[PDB]
Amino acid sequence: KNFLETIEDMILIINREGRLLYANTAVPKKLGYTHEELMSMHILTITSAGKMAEGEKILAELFAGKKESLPLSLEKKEGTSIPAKARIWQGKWHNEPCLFAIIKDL
Amino acid sequence: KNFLETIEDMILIINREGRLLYANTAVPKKLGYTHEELMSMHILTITSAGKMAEGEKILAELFAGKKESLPLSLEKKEGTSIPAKARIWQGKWHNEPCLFAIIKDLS
Repeated sequence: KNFLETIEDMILIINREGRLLYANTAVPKKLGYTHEELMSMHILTITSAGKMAEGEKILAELFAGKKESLPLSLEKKEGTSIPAKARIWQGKWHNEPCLFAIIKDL
Repeated sequence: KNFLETIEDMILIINREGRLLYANTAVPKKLGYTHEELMSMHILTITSAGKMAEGEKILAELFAGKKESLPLSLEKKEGTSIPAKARIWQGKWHNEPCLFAIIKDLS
């Protein structure tokens, strides 16, 4: 519960459409964005801001199983990207398929 | 959370003493042990059955921050072991330092 809130690494619950169903204290902190904002943004905006189609294909793959991990570049509200690595797990949110991701800032 | 329960990989939350604060259906299911049983057991009983001392040291390092992942041999109630890979994160349950682990069955 208020648990994940205690992990230093960034954590996100993402739905099949790329929407953030959850994020913890760390994502806003490291990205400059706000919990209010993040909860309304699309994951592709933070990651494939330039390559929407590219990112969508990958997201689709993360939902299949093809990959469990991948490197990322997180553009902050500031504009500058921070390199990172994402570890993802499949789970369910409200009985609908979602991705559980624990991301490490490199 | 009720969420974690929905991940096929084994997730445990274990304290400084090696006790199992939390575990998901995945653990009982894959290890052949029960949640009741599981809550009383010590992590080393599952990871280091014949080597408590070397197992007690690794656990020591894990909290120190030494490693972020290590391979494992999970011993099933059956008595048999399964190769696993565990990724760990340092969290805190309510108040005290503990380890958050997501374990992949490497079968």
